[PDB]
Amino acid sequence: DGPEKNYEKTLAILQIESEKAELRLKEQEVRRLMRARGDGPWYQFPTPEKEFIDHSPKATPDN
Amino acid sequence: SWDKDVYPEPPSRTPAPSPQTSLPNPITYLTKAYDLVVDWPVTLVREFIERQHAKNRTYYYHRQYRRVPDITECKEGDVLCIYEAEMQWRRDFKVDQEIMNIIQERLKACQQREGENYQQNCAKELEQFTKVTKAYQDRYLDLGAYYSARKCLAKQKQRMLEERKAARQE
Repeated sequence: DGPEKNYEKTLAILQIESEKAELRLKEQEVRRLMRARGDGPWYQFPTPEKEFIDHSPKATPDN
Repeated sequence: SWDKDVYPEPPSRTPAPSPQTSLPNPITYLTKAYDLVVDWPVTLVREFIERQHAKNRTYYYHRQYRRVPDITECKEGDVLCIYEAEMQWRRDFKVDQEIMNIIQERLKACQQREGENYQQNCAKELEQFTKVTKAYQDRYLDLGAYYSARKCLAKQKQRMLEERKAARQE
Protein backbone atom coordinates (compact mmCIF):
# COMPACT_ATOMS: atom_id res chain seq x y z
CA ASP A 1 0.00 0.00 0.00
CA GLY A 2 0.98 3.64 0.02
CA PRO A 3 2.58 5.52 2.87
CA GLU A 4 -0.86 6.71 3.95
CA LYS A 5 -1.82 3.43 5.55
CA ASN A 6 1.34 3.02 7.62
CA TYR A 7 1.26 6.70 8.57
CA GLU A 8 -2.36 6.84 9.66
CA LYS A 9 -2.16 3.49 11.42
CA THR A 10 0.83 4.80 13.36
CA LEU A 11 -1.34 7.80 14.23
CA ALA A 12 -4.08 5.44 15.37
CA ILE A 13 -1.64 3.43 17.49
CA LEU A 14 -0.06 6.51 19.05
CA GLN A 15 -3.49 7.75 20.09
CA ILE A 16 -4.40 4.45 21.74
CA GLU A 17 -1.07 4.22 23.53
CA SER A 18 -1.39 7.85 24.62
CA GLU A 19 -4.92 7.58 25.98
CA LYS A 20 -3.90 4.51 27.93
CA ALA A 21 -0.91 6.32 29.42
CA GLU A 22 -3.13 9.10 30.77
CA LEU A 23 -5.68 6.68 32.22
CA ARG A 24 -2.93 4.82 34.06
CA LEU A 25 -1.66 8.04 35.61
CA LYS A 26 -5.21 9.08 36.46
CA GLU A 27 -5.91 5.81 38.27
CA GLN A 28 -2.96 6.31 40.59
CA GLU A 29 -4.19 9.79 41.47
CA VAL A 30 -7.71 8.47 42.04
CA ARG A 31 -6.56 5.53 44.16
CA ARG A 32 -4.42 7.86 46.24
CA LEU A 33 -7.43 10.03 47.08
CA MET A 34 -10.04 7.36 47.75
CA ARG A 35 -7.71 5.43 50.04
CA ALA A 36 -6.61 8.44 52.09
CA ARG A 37 -10.07 10.00 52.39
CA GLY A 38 -12.59 7.17 52.28
CA ASP A 39 -15.09 9.37 50.46
CA GLY A 40 -15.17 7.27 47.29
CA PRO A 41 -16.56 3.90 46.23
CA TRP A 42 -13.23 2.14 46.85
CA TYR A 43 -11.40 1.34 50.07
CA GLN A 44 -14.59 1.25 52.10
CA PHE A 45 -13.80 -0.58 55.24
CA PRO A 46 -16.46 -2.39 57.25
CA THR A 47 -18.26 -0.96 60.23
CA PRO A 48 -20.56 -3.00 62.47
CA GLU A 49 -23.91 -3.91 60.97
CA LYS A 50 -26.47 -1.71 62.72
CA GLU A 51 -29.37 -4.04 61.86
CA PHE A 52 -28.50 -6.20 64.89
CA ILE A 53 -28.86 -3.43 67.46
CA ASP A 54 -31.72 -4.31 69.81
CA HIS A 55 -34.28 -1.49 69.66
CA SER A 56 -36.85 -3.09 71.96
CA PRO A 57 -37.83 -1.58 75.31
CA LYS A 58 -35.42 -2.87 77.92
CA ALA A 59 -35.70 -4.21 81.44
CA THR A 60 -34.50 -0.78 82.61
CA PRO A 61 -35.45 2.71 81.38
CA ASP A 62 -32.05 4.36 80.89
CA ASN A 63 -30.90 2.99 77.54
CA SER B 1 20.46 14.44 -19.49
CA TRP B 2 20.44 16.50 -16.31
CA ASP B 3 19.52 20.00 -15.27
CA LYS B 4 22.46 22.29 -16.02
CA ASP B 5 21.33 24.75 -13.35
CA VAL B 6 21.56 22.20 -10.54
CA TYR B 7 24.91 21.06 -11.94
CA PRO B 8 26.56 24.06 -13.59
CA GLU B 9 29.26 23.24 -16.11
CA PRO B 10 31.42 25.78 -17.96
CA PRO B 11 31.32 25.26 -21.73
CA SER B 12 34.27 23.40 -23.18
CA ARG B 13 36.87 25.43 -25.10
CA THR B 14 38.92 22.95 -27.10
CA PRO B 15 41.65 24.56 -29.25
CA ALA B 16 41.34 23.55 -32.88
CA PRO B 17 44.02 21.04 -33.86
CA SER B 18 47.25 22.53 -35.21
CA PRO B 19 49.27 19.62 -36.60
CA GLN B 20 52.64 20.91 -37.81
CA THR B 21 54.46 17.56 -38.06
CA SER B 22 54.38 15.31 -41.10
CA LEU B 23 53.64 12.20 -39.03
CA PRO B 24 50.15 10.79 -38.44
CA ASN B 25 48.53 11.16 -35.04
CA PRO B 26 47.89 7.55 -33.91
CA ILE B 27 45.20 8.83 -31.53
CA THR B 28 43.09 10.13 -34.41
CA TYR B 29 43.16 6.77 -36.21
CA LEU B 30 42.11 4.41 -33.44
CA THR B 31 39.45 7.03 -32.75
CA LYS B 32 38.02 6.61 -36.24
CA ALA B 33 38.24 2.82 -36.10
CA TYR B 34 36.75 2.94 -32.62
CA ASP B 35 33.78 4.92 -33.91
CA LEU B 36 33.10 2.51 -36.75
CA VAL B 37 33.65 -0.74 -34.86
CA VAL B 38 32.59 0.16 -31.31
CA ASP B 39 30.52 3.33 -31.29
CA TRP B 40 28.42 2.63 -34.38
CA PRO B 41 27.21 -0.90 -33.48
CA VAL B 42 26.41 0.15 -29.91
CA THR B 43 24.31 3.12 -30.95
CA LEU B 44 22.16 0.81 -33.04
CA VAL B 45 21.61 -1.44 -30.02
CA ARG B 46 20.61 1.61 -27.99
CA GLU B 47 18.36 3.05 -30.68
CA PHE B 48 16.64 -0.33 -30.73
CA ILE B 49 16.01 -0.18 -26.99
CA GLU B 50 14.68 3.37 -26.96
CA ARG B 51 12.21 2.42 -29.69
CA GLN B 52 10.84 -0.20 -27.31
CA HIS B 53 10.76 2.27 -24.42
CA ALA B 54 8.77 4.58 -26.67
CA LYS B 55 6.15 1.92 -27.37
CA ASN B 56 5.64 1.22 -23.64
CA ARG B 57 6.08 4.77 -22.36
CA THR B 58 5.30 4.88 -18.65
CA TYR B 59 5.24 7.78 -16.21
CA TYR B 60 6.12 8.29 -12.56
CA TYR B 61 5.91 11.38 -10.39
CA HIS B 62 7.72 13.13 -7.59
CA ARG B 63 5.64 12.84 -4.43
CA GLN B 64 4.23 16.06 -2.98
CA TYR B 65 4.32 16.48 0.80
CA ARG B 66 2.17 19.37 1.94
CA ARG B 67 3.36 21.22 5.02
CA VAL B 68 1.99 20.24 8.42
CA PRO B 69 2.12 22.28 11.65
CA ASP B 70 5.68 22.80 12.85
CA ILE B 71 6.99 21.45 16.14
CA THR B 72 6.66 24.96 17.55
CA GLU B 73 2.88 24.68 17.10
CA CYS B 74 2.60 21.49 19.20
CA LYS B 75 1.36 21.45 22.77
CA GLU B 76 3.72 19.53 25.00
CA GLY B 77 2.71 15.89 25.19
CA ASP B 78 0.27 15.90 22.28
CA VAL B 79 1.95 12.98 20.53
CA LEU B 80 -0.51 13.23 17.64
CA CYS B 81 0.85 16.60 16.58
CA ILE B 82 4.42 15.93 17.69
CA TYR B 83 4.47 12.82 15.53
CA GLU B 84 3.64 14.70 12.33
CA ALA B 85 5.99 17.55 13.17
CA GLU B 86 8.65 14.92 13.83
CA MET B 87 8.05 13.08 10.56
CA GLN B 88 8.19 16.32 8.59
CA TRP B 89 11.48 17.35 10.21
CA ARG B 90 13.01 13.97 9.40
CA ARG B 91 11.96 14.44 5.79
CA ASP B 92 13.39 17.95 5.85
CA PHE B 93 16.57 16.84 7.59
CA LYS B 94 17.07 14.23 4.89
CA VAL B 95 16.61 16.65 2.01
CA ASP B 96 19.32 18.74 3.65
CA GLN B 97 21.76 15.82 3.53
CA GLU B 98 21.25 15.66 -0.22
CA ILE B 99 21.58 19.41 -0.68
CA MET B 100 24.96 19.17 1.03
CA ASN B 101 25.99 16.36 -1.32
CA ILE B 102 24.99 18.43 -4.35
CA ILE B 103 27.05 21.37 -3.12
CA GLN B 104 29.89 18.91 -2.58
CA GLU B 105 29.58 17.47 -6.10
CA ARG B 106 30.04 20.96 -7.53
CA LEU B 107 33.12 21.67 -5.42
CA LYS B 108 34.59 18.31 -6.40
CA ALA B 109 33.58 18.80 -10.03
CA CYS B 110 35.22 22.23 -10.08
CA GLN B 111 38.43 21.08 -8.39
CA GLN B 112 39.00 18.53 -11.14
CA ARG B 113 38.30 20.70 -14.16
CA GLU B 114 40.15 23.81 -12.99
CA GLY B 115 43.11 21.56 -12.25
CA GLU B 116 46.11 23.75 -11.55
CA ASN B 117 43.92 26.85 -11.12
CA TYR B 118 41.62 25.48 -8.42
CA GLN B 119 43.10 27.82 -5.82
CA GLN B 120 41.78 30.71 -7.93
CA ASN B 121 38.99 29.56 -10.25
CA CYS B 122 37.11 27.47 -7.64
CA ALA B 123 36.32 30.36 -5.30
CA LYS B 124 32.56 30.56 -5.87
CA GLU B 125 32.02 26.85 -5.29
CA LEU B 126 34.28 26.95 -2.24
CA GLU B 127 32.29 29.91 -0.97
CA GLN B 128 28.93 28.14 -1.25
CA PHE B 129 30.45 25.15 0.50
CA THR B 130 31.76 27.42 3.25
CA LYS B 131 28.36 29.08 3.61
CA VAL B 132 26.07 26.07 3.31
CA THR B 133 28.35 24.33 5.79
CA LYS B 134 27.90 27.05 8.41
CA ALA B 135 24.13 26.78 8.03
CA TYR B 136 24.27 23.00 8.30
CA GLN B 137 26.42 23.24 11.41
CA ASP B 138 23.97 25.76 12.85
CA ARG B 139 21.05 23.35 12.36
CA TYR B 140 22.26 19.81 12.87
CA LEU B 141 25.68 19.71 14.50
CA ASP B 142 25.94 18.14 17.97
CA LEU B 143 22.31 16.97 18.00
CA GLY B 144 23.50 13.40 18.55
CA ALA B 145 22.29 10.01 17.41
CA TYR B 146 18.79 10.54 18.83
CA TYR B 147 18.35 13.75 16.89
CA SER B 148 14.83 15.06 16.42
CA ALA B 149 12.83 18.24 15.90
CA ARG B 150 12.60 19.04 19.61
CA LYS B 151 16.38 18.92 19.98
CA CYS B 152 16.73 20.98 16.82
CA LEU B 153 14.38 23.52 18.37
CA ALA B 154 16.18 23.44 21.72
CA LYS B 155 19.51 24.05 19.98
CA GLN B 156 18.11 27.02 18.07
CA LYS B 157 16.54 28.64 21.12
CA GLN B 158 19.78 28.27 23.03
CA ARG B 159 21.56 30.02 20.15
CA MET B 160 19.02 32.78 19.61
CA LEU B 161 19.51 33.53 23.30
CA GLU B 162 23.31 33.55 23.16
CA GLU B 163 23.12 36.11 20.35
CA ARG B 164 20.42 38.27 21.90
CA LYS B 165 22.79 38.47 24.85
CA ALA B 166 25.40 39.82 22.44
CA ALA B 167 23.44 43.00 21.71
CA ARG B 168 22.02 43.19 25.25
CA GLN B 169 25.57 44.24 26.15
CA GLU B 170 26.85 45.83 22.95
